[PDB]
Amino acid sequence: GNAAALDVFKFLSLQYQGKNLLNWLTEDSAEAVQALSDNAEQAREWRQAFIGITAVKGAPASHSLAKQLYFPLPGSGYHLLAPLFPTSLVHHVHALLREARFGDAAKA
RNA sequence: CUAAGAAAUUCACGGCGGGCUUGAUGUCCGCGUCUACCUGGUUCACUGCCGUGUAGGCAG
Repeated sequence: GNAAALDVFKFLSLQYQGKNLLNWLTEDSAEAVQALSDNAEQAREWRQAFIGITAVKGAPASHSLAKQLYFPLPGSGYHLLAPLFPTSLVHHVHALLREARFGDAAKA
């Protein structure tokens, strides 16, 4: 999203910490609204916003700058495959690599 | 029907200042190298003559 949206994403990630409010932003009414200090209708509208932000909310489409390669079928036509950059996977491999390269274990 | 398909890096520049590397030294004892072979495989594509001839042959 936009970087101003990433500010609200950091706020939501900070709200997830400490209590069980990361899974309890949606699944709670009294403990959520009493801490939020809003009306019950406003609390329901706020819970719907977090439920929508957790969901995808994207129409299925690709772009012209993406890859969309052809794979051949066994004795048949072809299929289009649009490969997506795995971001969580490289973040995990990057965490493992920066752990292996530097730590008190690695430096020791 | 290829993580497909596309692309201008680039302009300019002072690295130089100077210097003692020295003294000293035991390489050394000992040793069985042997046995057996066809340089020819056409291996010297030569030398001279008749013929104007490079054309063609001759003689050793």
